[PDB]
Amino acid sequence: AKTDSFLAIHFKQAKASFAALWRRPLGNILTLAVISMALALPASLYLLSKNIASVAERVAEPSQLSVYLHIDTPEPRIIVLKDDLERRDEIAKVKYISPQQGLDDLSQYAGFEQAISLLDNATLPAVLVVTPKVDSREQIQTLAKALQAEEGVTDVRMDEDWFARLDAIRHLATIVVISLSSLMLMSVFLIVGNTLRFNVQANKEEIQTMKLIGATDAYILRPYLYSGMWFGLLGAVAAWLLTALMTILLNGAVEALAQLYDSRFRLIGLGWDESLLLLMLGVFLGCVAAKVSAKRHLKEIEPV
Amino acid sequence: AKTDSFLAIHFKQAKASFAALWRRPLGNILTLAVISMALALPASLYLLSKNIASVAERVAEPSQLSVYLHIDTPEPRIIVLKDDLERRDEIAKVKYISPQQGLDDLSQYAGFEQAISLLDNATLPAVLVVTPKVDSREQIQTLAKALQAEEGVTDVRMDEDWFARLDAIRHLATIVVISLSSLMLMSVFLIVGNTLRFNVQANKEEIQTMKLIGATDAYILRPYLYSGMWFGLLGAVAAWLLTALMTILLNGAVEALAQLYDSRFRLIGLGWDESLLLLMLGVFLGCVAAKVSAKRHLKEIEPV
Amino acid sequence: GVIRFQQVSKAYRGGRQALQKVDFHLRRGEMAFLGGHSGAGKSTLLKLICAIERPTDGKISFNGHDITRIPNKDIPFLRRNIGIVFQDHRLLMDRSIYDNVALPMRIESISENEIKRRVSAALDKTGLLDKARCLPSQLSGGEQQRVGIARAVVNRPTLLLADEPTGNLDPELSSRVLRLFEEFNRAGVTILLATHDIHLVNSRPQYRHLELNQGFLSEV
Amino acid sequence: GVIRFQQVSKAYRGGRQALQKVDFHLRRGEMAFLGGHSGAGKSTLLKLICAIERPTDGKISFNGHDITRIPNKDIPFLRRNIGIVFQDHRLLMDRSIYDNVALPMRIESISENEIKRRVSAALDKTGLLDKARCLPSQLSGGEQQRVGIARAVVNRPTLLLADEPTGNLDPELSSRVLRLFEEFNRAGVTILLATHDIHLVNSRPQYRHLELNQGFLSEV
Amino acid sequence: SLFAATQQELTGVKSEISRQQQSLAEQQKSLDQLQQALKQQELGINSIENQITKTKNDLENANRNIAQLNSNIQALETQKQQQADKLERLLQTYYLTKRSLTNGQFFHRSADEDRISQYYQHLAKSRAQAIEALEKTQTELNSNQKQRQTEREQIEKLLAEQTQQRDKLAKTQSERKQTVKKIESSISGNKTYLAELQRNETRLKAEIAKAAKRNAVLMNGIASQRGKLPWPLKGRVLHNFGERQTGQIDWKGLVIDANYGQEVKAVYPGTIVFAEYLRGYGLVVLLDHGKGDMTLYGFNQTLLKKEGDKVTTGETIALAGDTGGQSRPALYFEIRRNSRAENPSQWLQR
Ligand SMILES: Nc1ncnc2c1ncn2[C@@H]1O[C@H](COP(=O)(O)OP(=O)(O)O)[C@@H](O)[C@H]1O
Ligand SMILES: Nc1ncnc2c1ncn2[C@@H]1O[C@H](COP(=O)(O)OP(=O)(O)O)[C@@H](O)[C@H]1O
Ligand SMILES: [Mg+2]
Ligand SMILES: [Mg+2]
Repeated sequence: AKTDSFLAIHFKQAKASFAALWRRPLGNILTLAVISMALALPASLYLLSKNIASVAERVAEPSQLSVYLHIDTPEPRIIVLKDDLERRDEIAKVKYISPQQGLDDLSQYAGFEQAISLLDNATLPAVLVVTPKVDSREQIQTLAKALQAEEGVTDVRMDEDWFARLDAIRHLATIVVISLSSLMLMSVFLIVGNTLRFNVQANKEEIQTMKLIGATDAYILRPYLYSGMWFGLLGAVAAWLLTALMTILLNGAVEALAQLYDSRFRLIGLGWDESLLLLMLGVFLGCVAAKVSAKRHLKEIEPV
Repeated sequence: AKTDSFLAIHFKQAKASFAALWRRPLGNILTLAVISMALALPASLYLLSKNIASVAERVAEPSQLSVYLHIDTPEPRIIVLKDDLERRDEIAKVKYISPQQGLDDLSQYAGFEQAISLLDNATLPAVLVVTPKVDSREQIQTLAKALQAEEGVTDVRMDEDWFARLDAIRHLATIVVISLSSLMLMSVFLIVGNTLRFNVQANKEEIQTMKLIGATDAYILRPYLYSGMWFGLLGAVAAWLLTALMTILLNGAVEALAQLYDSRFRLIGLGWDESLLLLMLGVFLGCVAAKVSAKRHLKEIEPV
Repeated sequence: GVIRFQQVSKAYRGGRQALQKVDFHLRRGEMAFLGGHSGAGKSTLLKLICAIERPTDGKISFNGHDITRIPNKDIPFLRRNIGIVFQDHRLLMDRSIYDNVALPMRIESISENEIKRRVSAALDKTGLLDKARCLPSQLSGGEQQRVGIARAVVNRPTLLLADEPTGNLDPELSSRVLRLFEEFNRAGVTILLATHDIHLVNSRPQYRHLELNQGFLSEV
Repeated sequence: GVIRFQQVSKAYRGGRQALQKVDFHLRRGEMAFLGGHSGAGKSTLLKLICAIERPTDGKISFNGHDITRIPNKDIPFLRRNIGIVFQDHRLLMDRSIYDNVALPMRIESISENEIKRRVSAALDKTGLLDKARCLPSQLSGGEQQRVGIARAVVNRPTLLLADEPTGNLDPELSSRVLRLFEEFNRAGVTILLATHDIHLVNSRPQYRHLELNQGFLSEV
Repeated sequence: SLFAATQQELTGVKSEISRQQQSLAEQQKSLDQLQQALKQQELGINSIENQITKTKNDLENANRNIAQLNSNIQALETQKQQQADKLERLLQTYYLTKRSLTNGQFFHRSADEDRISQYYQHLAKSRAQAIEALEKTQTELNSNQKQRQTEREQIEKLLAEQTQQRDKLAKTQSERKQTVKKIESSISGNKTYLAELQRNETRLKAEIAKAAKRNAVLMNGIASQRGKLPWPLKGRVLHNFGERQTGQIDWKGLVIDANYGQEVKAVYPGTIVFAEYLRGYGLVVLLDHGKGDMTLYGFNQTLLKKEGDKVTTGETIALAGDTGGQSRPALYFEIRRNSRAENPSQWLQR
């Protein structure tokens, strides 16, 4: 008895399943649109996050280390400490700010044209800054901290991501990312399941007859697997198109803002490597959801 | 042959529809969670948009210039100086803040109630606000220098007047909010319809039996309308709770940020009016989606 | 009369004609057998009478009111007057027997107490009062058919239509089901039974017999 | 033999027992009628034989291979050997007749040309070759039943099971269907027909008759 | 009848003698009651005087605490003014450099945001520390002032107590003078006074004998210090040893005029053997110098030393007074050797 090869049956099933979507255009189009939008949401969020991160990195990437001396230290000892720091290695470049200079800086920051009065000369402690002579950030930071501790410096505020801190980036950003990822997974993993359950229900009699005759379970299941795979792939493509359209929409608004600031900037779309990952994620979610939901719903359908 | 009251049948149908959700826990729970998340996200986006708009409106002041008189300056001298400044050209208007009015403004902030009481006689300098007639920065600087040299002041403070940057940021936020809100509303509207279609397909036999008997169309349609309404209500309530739980965290993060400086800031949450509108929108969307989907799928079912 | 036809004929889309110039009249209280062959128009006639499918040539009168072009919004009111029994004894396996028999009443939104009393009366009349709280799966075939008849007749229909109600039962239960239909007719409910079993119709010649042959009704 | 039972009995969850100590043996080529009453175990027997429901007491042997505890993964291979005919003539209305009759072959993933030739042969044997490209809706009841028989027998089954195949046909077509089954038996296909019609079985006494009564099989 | 007159006359004389004895007994009983009343009055005056001195000492102690509290309050006021000025200027600086976010006062262009934030945080921390210290010092000052006011109120109570004691002492002194006057008027009879003097002198010997047999002082005695003993008190001698005090009773010691409250200094070191109130001598302090040599100091208003206490030469043992019914303050000095009274003039330095 002649039997088709392993690949021929799979290719026929794929083509037939793709052709089957046109039997119910509206039902299979609304689900595709929903999947596309649900997958495009996180894509656009990631795009904006990447753009802002690139802007932040681009603005400036120098390295400077600041050390705050204790208020208790008197003025004459400041010169001695400056000389000692200069003598030691890795301290080639040093700048010192007098308390009067700090007061002037503070007055300028608040918008006063001239240094504010009635603050006295003891408003702020003296501050010194040391440039990083050694490229080793960790070793340089450790050495600076040890030196400051030896000299009795109250605080050692080495340059770092103060804005990121442990409040916004540590918690809020992670929570938002987790929430968006969960929404993406549930929305895609849900609507795909319901559509395939509905399709299986619409073919109750055919499945009953097929099981009665003696068809194997895998033969029953495969068409829905391929339908889900097609759903995922088409949804991923639609999501990519939607993100591209959104970037086109925001190009002008971002250009207006970037022009005003010094840094001239332009929106950048998803990289060509990212598109492959997007398609892989779409097809993976489609296949997994289809397999799980179709098998679970197909368990409870007896031949008679 | 007695018929129940018009309201009684509707109430019974609503109760039955609410009880129906327990038939299939997983699907109903997942769709409800997705609806809640998709209704919560636009709420948070709108909240951020409203906060940015409020800040932009506050910053709308035309770069008003503040002048501080000496603490010991006599009150008649302050009045004479204010009159002279008003008489002087290039000054649009003059506002005088009394020392006790400034004391009240300062006491508005937290942590200052105790100190003011402890001090025998708190004496803030008389703060006077002068609005330049010309918004030009050069004119502002010249007027500030002239006021400092007027020989009747101790300090002068000037504003930032960064209106354009905040306007651009507001425009960008508006575009992003509109786009994402539209996508989420479409997604939630379409997700409901699919679940209603699947539910209608589930009980095909009962619908066929009822239509074979002289059942009316409205009787068959009502339960699905009420199921959609319950979906909308529960989703909207969950979305409001999520929005509150998100605004608390956002307020905490912003307070932590502003704590770096000595000042503090608080977020303006969605008002009592917003919650009612959110519930109304959720109910309307759910009911309309359920009605359209269920009716369209119901037209295509024959008793035999 | 309870129903009358005036040269009614039906032609399917394919081009095959189930009915061609069929004319018969039913007076209230009468019973008929509507015999036919494997083809003929028995099922098509039963579908036409209850307005599931519209005619093409003639006109149909139920109680002097034309049913030829009844608007689709009035079909439920018409169907409320007609009870239908099918060979398949369509039953909702999920629900209980008391629920299946009570569906026609609940469709009209009747009070619970009246529904209970009426359903109890009907089930007692058909002899299934004892098993009113059981599922249809447990019942045997004859019990299922009797439950179907009770569900059909609960709502005091003026005309009762049976579409080969005895298809899936041996003659022993055929006699019982036919006797039950006879009792319902004695109660005053018009009936139009439909069957291709010549033996059953020949058993009882009291009721007028209409033979349907290739879409033509001899009425003899 | 083609099938053998050893004190097999089935008890439903409700507590009602369809079968109790039923024992019969079939030799290849034979035909049986399996008469029974409205209750009895005809349908339960036909369900048991094709492994749709498992037994409780005894053992079942198909060709010397125990089917009592066949793993669920081997059921399709067993069902491929058995053809089943039902009173409802289960047919897929959407597809064409050539597609309905070709489903058993396509399930095995057979080449298109062999499928075409075999389906044409089967349809010619049942006399429906002309309408191989039409939909089942257009066909009459007898034609639909013959299409069902062809679909059942296309795959050269060793044992053919019929579950009241003549439920929805008048005796005139009953004779034709029974003659078709007789021809298939002459071809060498074992058959176990099931019917409650005493007249039909009494018509042809050549084939051994097994009477099933309240779950007991007299075999006389 | 002639012989019976003598017996009858004796009965009449005996009746008169018995009546005189009964009158003398009643007079003696009245004198004893007057003596008992005077002893209570004299003891009460000494007790009242001691209480007045104690109260005065307490008042003096309070005064110094009052000065310390006043100095602490002045220091606290100076610190409060300094800290109030500091807090005022710091609060004014904050009012100048508010930097409120909602008004677009954040993120000044082209500035070291981290460093300016550190400046602001340090300023806020300094403000918090300043207000905490101000509250602490103000609370301490308020608590001290409340305690200081209570101390003044307590002083008021002490003053009230001292005033009441002074009035009682004045009343007691007047009563003692009246009691002394009554005794003197009733002692107008020469016979009665002489008998009372003998009993008091006899009482002194018994007390001296008992004290001598109790504490056997191991001192070397005052024999080697004849003619060099310092005068116990500075005053004019009123009665010399051997002078006729009343009738046939001659003074056994030296009576030296002394001012009220005058300090009495021990002539030589010794151990106190009798520091109780004796009838007819007031407060009497007996000092034993060993070898049977003892010195007695009577009429003291108050006794500072107690029985068994050691006393050094020149140490104040008691305060001169008018105890013992004396009409004027004086100190009775008597020197006894081997239970025999010796003339003090021969022992005291010239
Ligand atoms: N949906 C249809 N389309 C075309 N022809 C049909 C349809 N239904 C039935 N027919 C044909 O119309 C005729 C009516 O047959 P019918 O009265 O239903 O037989 P029965 O009473 O045994 O059920 C038959 O020849 C049947 O094949
Ligand atoms: N799913 C079931 N659960 C419990 N009892 C059943 C079930 N199906 C059938 N029965 C009972 O088991 C017995 C078997 O009857 P059956 O052989 O199916 O009659 P028939 O051959 O006419 O179809 C009957 O009494 C029937 O009521
Ligand atoms: Mg029919
Ligand atoms: Mg059966």
